[PDB]
Amino acid sequence: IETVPVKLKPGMDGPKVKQWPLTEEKIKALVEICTEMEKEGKISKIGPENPYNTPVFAIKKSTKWRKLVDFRELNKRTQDFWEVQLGIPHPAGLKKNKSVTVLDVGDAYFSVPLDEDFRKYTAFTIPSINNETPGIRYQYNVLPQGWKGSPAIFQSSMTKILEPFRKQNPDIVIYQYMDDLYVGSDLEIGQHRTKIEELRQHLLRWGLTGYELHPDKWTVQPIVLPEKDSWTVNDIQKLVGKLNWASQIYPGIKVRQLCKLLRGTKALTEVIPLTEEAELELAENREILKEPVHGVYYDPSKDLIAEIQKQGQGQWTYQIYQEPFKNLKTGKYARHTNDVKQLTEAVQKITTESIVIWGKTPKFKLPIQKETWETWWTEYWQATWIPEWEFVNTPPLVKLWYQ
Amino acid sequence: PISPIETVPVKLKPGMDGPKVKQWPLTEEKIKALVEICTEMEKEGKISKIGPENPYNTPVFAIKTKWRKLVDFRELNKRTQDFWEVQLGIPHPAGLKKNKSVTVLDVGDAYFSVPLDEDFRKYTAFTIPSINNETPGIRYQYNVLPQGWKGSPAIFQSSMTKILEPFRKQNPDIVIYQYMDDLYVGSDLEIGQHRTKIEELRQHLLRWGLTTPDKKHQKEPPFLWMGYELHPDKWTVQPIVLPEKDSWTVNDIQKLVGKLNWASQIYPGIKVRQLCKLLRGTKALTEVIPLTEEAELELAENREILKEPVHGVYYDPSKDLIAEIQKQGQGQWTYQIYQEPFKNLKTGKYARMRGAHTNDVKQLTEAVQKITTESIVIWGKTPKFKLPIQKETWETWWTEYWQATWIPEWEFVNTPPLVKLWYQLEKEPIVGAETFYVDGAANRETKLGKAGYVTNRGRQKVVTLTDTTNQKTELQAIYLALQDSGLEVNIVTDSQYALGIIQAQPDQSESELVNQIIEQLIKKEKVYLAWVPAHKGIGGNEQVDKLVSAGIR
Ligand SMILES: Cc1ccn(Cc2[nH]nc3ncccc23)c(=O)c1Oc1cc(Cl)cc(C#N)c1
Repeated sequence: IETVPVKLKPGMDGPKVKQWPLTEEKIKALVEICTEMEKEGKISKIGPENPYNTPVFAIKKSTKWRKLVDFRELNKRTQDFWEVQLGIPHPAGLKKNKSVTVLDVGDAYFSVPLDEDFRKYTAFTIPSINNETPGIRYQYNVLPQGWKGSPAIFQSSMTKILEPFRKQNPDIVIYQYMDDLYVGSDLEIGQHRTKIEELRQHLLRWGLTGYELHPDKWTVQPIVLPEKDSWTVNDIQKLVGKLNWASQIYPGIKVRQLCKLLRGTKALTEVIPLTEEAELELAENREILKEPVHGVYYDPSKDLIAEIQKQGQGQWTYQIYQEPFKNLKTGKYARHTNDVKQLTEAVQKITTESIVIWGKTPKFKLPIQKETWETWWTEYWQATWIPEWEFVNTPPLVKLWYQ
Repeated sequence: PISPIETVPVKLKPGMDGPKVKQWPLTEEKIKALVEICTEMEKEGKISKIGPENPYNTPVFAIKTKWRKLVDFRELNKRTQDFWEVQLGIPHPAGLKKNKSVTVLDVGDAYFSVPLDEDFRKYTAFTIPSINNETPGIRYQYNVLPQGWKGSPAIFQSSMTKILEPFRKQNPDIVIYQYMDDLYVGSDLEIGQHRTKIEELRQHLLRWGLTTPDKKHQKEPPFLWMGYELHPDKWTVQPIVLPEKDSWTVNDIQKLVGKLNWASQIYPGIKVRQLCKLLRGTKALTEVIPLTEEAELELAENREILKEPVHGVYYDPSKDLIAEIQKQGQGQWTYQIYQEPFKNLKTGKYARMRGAHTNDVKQLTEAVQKITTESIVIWGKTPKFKLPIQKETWETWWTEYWQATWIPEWEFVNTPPLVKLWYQLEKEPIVGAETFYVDGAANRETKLGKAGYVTNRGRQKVVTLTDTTNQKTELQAIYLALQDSGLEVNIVTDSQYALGIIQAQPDQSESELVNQIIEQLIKKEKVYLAWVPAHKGIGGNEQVDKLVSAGIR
């Protein structure tokens, strides 16, 4: 099979990312996996003349250990190839479907050889305990799982594999994002589940051997205003602040009447009777809050940002935007689950939604300690992709403004 | 011997050519020494004579009783490609399993025992100049890995890996530690089967041009390796001698700290905070630093720890690791790792400052992360923790904190001082407590400011400050209200900065203003802190704003 030449972006070159320490069990799982891939010719041992490195981890999903290569740096360094040169158009219909099934299709890539002059950039190391031995180093001879260039090259083969199925089912949306297929329909749940089984058989004939979303049922988490009888000084202070903030993002928010009620140096606990003008503006603000943001639109040339807040008792809120308050989507996540397990689950849910909606993973702003997250994320991770992340300190007031 | 192993294909950096650096005319005595060295090396196969068609050159030098040849590979090293970073981490003794028999095999003339890619040999060209540089020089190039060259450590290690591979596949119950040009071989076999398996190893290595010491030349325990002592059933750091001196210079304290830091991996309780504090202040090496009372006390406690020797035990993979942490004092933490009660594998300390304002609960979790990581490196597994924190203290903190926080498997251990939260903030406003509306304002030009409050019960105050910031004035305002209030307080601020600091329950700060605030918060019975936006005509906020703005803004 003839390889497609991968032309790395000018100036900068390959990734030189450190391998993070791995537990004994994960190391062993990786050595067994890699021995096999080496025998099957998928990967081959490398010399020290290869200065490149990308991290490797071991996840589950399953009782089976699976290898996960972090190609985040390689992907950034090949952006011209997979996004502009080659490029998978994202269907706007996918988010409108009653059902979206997610299919792991990454096993396809190993039947397609990688350009001989690009293999060096796919280098990774299996580390050892207490640095007994230098790490086991390998590079790929086939399209690697996790590299954005893989579905880009495999596009043509994927189109052929899918042509009959698509022709027979013209109202089924099939989208390929990295190692997965997103299959959407407006069929009855039983019929949808039947059509995906049919598609698996088509996949099965080429080699390639689910996860069920409901996008039409995806609703916003509006900024909620308290619905109460007796309003305290604190309560309205809390309201004006919540409302003063929403007025930056939402067009048409009014506060003058509510603000007007707070006159003089009063005690926080003092119950102050409401006016039937202030009651009208909160009713109008409520009405704006339940609706989408006016004037906020997706720009394909700009990165997506996701911010998460720990709300306590297994609940988490999140927002997706490109401009710091001009937010495209806001939602929530609910849970023996611990904080890292919960945050891992939430980052993955938000990411699947971003893929469905925009065809782009967001850049996360995680309210955790880098090191905690670095040691722990792999224990609960189950996706075949990894999004980008930053470590932040949730501003105290952002949390309460979102429930 | 020069290994018959396959060569590593070395390349120069993209868009770069080899070095072409002129040889400087040397003394007759230097030229003579180089000629002797080089002819010997040439007979050995290490270097070969070249024609004058090769245009590359690296300078040579002879230093002195014997003469050593020194090749300056600075230019070639700048043109040679980047290599894979050798081994990122070194073996820790505590991660070593206790083996029945262990032998150390150093490889003799390591670099010289491994060939250099034929296509790269041209770039190692050097010239022995003729007397007064009249006649053309004697030109040579390397056939083996040259000392001082960029690729040598990587290419050697990689060749040694390739060679050991078949032996590793057929002898899985034999540990081989690969460190630099040494091999550390351990087995759980009786003397005889190990002395045999080592000869088989020594022999397998000879088939590959690699020479190692024989039984009479092989080192005997205890091994003095990398500042450690490796004994048959224990390990320790080599002798630490704390210098006694009248006057301590910057260099003396620097060396002391290093020695103590090194000793900290086995000797529990080592403290270095007061010694470190002396080092901040740009003073010169030779400059004498008088010790503080506290540094003297810290040194004394350390001399006591070091008095009698301590050792660490090796690793048993069939057993779990227990890690115990103790609060040593301010910002200082000490830990011990063991499998069998009080027979430590290793010890250590944590004494960091993550931010400007923190608490013991945050510090404890930071030390648990540091220990966890360290365990993965050394043993490939996390330890079980024994922490001086009550489960109730932990769940109260985790539950109410904004950050995702997590300690893996733990148990409380009643080892004082215990970890606690020194104060708690109210969730709802207090009935029958005075409501202080606090504000601060600082003129950015004059650097002057005012801080004050207006209460719901008619009170008022305003203090002038001279070398301030808005952040400092807003914190002063909080302090003011905490000082002039009762034992129950409702405080309303427009500063998210201040709100943020206080909501985090700090018990220690770099800021004295924050430590003064903490002292007040602990004293108090109930405190409720609320926030309002600034400059919007909100209640008592507009009133403090005008009060503090007078003259300021
Ligand atoms: C391969 C090996 C295994 C266990 N022990 C720990 C041990 N088990 N049994 C022993 N018997 C005698 C002495 C130590 C012993 C060792 O020391 C050892 O050799 C080394 C490892 C390192 Cl990092 C540096 C040096 C060096 N130089 C030697």
